[PDB]
Amino acid sequence: TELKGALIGCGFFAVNQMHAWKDVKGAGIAAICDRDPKRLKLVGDQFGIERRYGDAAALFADGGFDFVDIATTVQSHRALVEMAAAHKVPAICQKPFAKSLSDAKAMVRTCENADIPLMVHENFRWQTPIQAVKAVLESGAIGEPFWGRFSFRSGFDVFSGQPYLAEGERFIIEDLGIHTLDIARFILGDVATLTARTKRVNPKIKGEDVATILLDHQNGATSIVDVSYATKLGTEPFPETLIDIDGTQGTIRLSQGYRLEVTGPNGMTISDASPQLLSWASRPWHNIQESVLAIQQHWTDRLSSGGETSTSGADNLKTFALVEAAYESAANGRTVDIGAML
Amino acid sequence: TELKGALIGCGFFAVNQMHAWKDVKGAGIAAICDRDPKRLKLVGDQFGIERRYGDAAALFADGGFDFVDIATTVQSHRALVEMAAAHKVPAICQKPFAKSLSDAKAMVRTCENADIPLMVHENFRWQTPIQAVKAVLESGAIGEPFWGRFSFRSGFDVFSGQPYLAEGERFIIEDLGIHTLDIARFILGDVATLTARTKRVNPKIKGEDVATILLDHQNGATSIVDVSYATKLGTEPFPETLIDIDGTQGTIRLSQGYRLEVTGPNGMTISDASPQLLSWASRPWHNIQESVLAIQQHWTDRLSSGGETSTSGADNLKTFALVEAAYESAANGRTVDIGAML
Ligand SMILES: NC(=O)c1ccc[n+]([C@@H]2O[C@H](COP(=O)([O-])OP(=O)(O)OC[C@H]3O[C@@H](n4cnc5c(N)ncnc54)[C@H](O)[C@@H]3O)[C@@H](O)[C@H]2O)c1
Ligand SMILES: NC(=O)c1ccc[n+]([C@@H]2O[C@H](COP(=O)([O-])OP(=O)(O)OC[C@H]3O[C@@H](n4cnc5c(N)ncnc54)[C@H](O)[C@@H]3O)[C@@H](O)[C@H]2O)c1
Ligand SMILES: [Mg+2]
Ligand SMILES: [Mg+2]
Repeated sequence: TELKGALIGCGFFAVNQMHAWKDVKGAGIAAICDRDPKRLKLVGDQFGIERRYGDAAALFADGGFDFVDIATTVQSHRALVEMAAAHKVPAICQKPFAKSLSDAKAMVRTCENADIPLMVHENFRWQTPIQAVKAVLESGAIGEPFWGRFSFRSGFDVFSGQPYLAEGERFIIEDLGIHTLDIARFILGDVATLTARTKRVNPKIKGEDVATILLDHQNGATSIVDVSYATKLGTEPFPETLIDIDGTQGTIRLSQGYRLEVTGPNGMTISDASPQLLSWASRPWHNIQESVLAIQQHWTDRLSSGGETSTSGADNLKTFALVEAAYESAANGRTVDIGAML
Repeated sequence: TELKGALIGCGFFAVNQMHAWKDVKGAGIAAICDRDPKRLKLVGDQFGIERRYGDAAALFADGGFDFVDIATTVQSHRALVEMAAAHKVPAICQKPFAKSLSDAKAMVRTCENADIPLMVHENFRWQTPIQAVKAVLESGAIGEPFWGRFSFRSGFDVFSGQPYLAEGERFIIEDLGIHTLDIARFILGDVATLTARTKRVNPKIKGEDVATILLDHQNGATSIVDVSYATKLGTEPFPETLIDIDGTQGTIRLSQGYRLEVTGPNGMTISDASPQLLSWASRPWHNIQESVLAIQQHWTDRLSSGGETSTSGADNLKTFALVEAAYESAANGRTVDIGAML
């Protein structure tokens, strides 16, 4: 009784998704699809997949899978989610959700009308350390949260591993900040208003590589989301998100090296919140790679129980709005209203 | 020959100024003034000052001093500076400079018109660790700065040492934020626009005790100034201002315990930017206390040479505007133009 999945987009990151599908219990991959025959062969051979397609339409016409995992680039997300809805196939879609908030909304409305589950593969909130911060905060250990910082500052050459990122007129917020904004929603709740600034430092890219964002949360909390790929430190933190939360009765400080510090009324604890290094994982991306298992296992459990997933399409609109709002704000110079976009 | 100072306002912080005046070379205190005779007697007896005045008008009528050190609370600042200008006595004025930017400008104008120096006693930038950040950045070690964070988050009970701070409609930006803003100007230069948010967490004060401020610096740098007196940490950092600066070729990290990490094209340097401990100083105020001597020696040196001071009245208008702009931004939710205010 394993769920049979089809994966569409056998790119670099899909390799991680395929390994994790292997580990996931109650689901496995019965078919793959990619436009590039060399990627289709590499992944099909690596993972022992007999069913191989050069195009998604043909895959969907043949059928015989219970869900679809869409790990293509953003251009094809809307069409592939629409094809899944039309064939009543529950769907997972990689980030970014779509090219616009407008496209993402329509994709959500189509999967609601087809009565199928739609999950965005937004895995940063599923990292072990981020989950731990969530659990501490939910316990009431530090009372009500009023302030936060969510920070990802790196000097890591990500432009080798994928050199199209150096090409877009937009870069760090769409590629990385999207995750940091999602973490900030996950911890501190939905955002009412957003103000952002962006800067290009690296002479060799088109897009912005520094973004500083100020979030007014609906629950009254204020937070800072700062991201950078132009930050040159003496020990490289890639790809760790560092988090500070202040509450009425204490603080949470998740610092470099997965160190989790919690001060409350009953003193102060320090714990290790680092990931399990999986058999197929690789330092220092083992953080991100564990989260792939966590989120796919979450999808699979929720597909059996019939519950809404945590980064459902509907939920992810509220993250996606913050990406579009930040680009709008940085160009305008203006604070953007989030509720008026949704 | 030693310059003779008169100090006006023999309150809790003036005690530090009087110790420091002793240690200053080329200057000493020859008269004191306080409206409260208990304080006049306590400070007069502690420092062996024979000339003692119940009111500043009579002090200025007798004369016999080359400069005046105004350590009163804000209400009386403008009058006392005006009295100093009319009597052609060079003046030091405590922060906050005045009640409004408007009063502050009039104070600058009267001192200019009377051809007397006027310095705001703004001592945080004269702290050894802050000076060391400045020196590192000016040496070129990390390239052009593009981003900064200036942070003072504490749970220290400042309300005991001075109970009026609990009373006012405003608190943390006027009292402390003013310093953090000055440091941000000192390191990253003058500010073009400002956006600010405030909150009251502590249920036993009337004023705001949390503020988060986003600065667009004239030179294109972005910074966060974030201050809190409702942050409960495992180690109390009071009263350290923690600083992060990202540049095009490196980074500066001034972290708790006065540790200074600098990374550049060569590698990483770690230094100890701890303050000295003067003979009369007490932990944990010793850093602030050292900076009192530094700024008062700076005054004395500049008065003797003919030069202008670093935190002059003219200069401090650009710090003070940020305070006033922050309260305005926080009320309207609007970004505020600093250039327009000056
Ligand atoms: N933390 C994360 O979850 C994470 C990490 C990296 C990348 N991503 C995201 O995952 C997605 C894929 O990233 P990647 O780095 O693997 O890109 P990639 O270019 O390596 O992979 C995309 C693959 O999809 C194929 N493809 C494109 N359009 C297609 C279509 N219409 N039908 C079938 N196949 C198609 C391409 O041939 C390619 O092999 C992107 O949206 C990216 O933003 C997410
Ligand atoms: N880091 C710093 O530089 C620092 C630290 C603490 C306080 N301060 C500033 O120093 C100032 C004083 O703070 P404080 O805590 O010492 O206040 P305080 O209330 O302890 O002292 C003020 C004194 O001035 C007297 N006074 C008031 N008006 C007067 C007048 N017209 N003439 C003569 N005396 C008068 C009062 O009787 C009192 O003794 C404030 O403006 C505060 O912002 C600066
Ligand atoms: Mg499996
Ligand atoms: Mg002396």
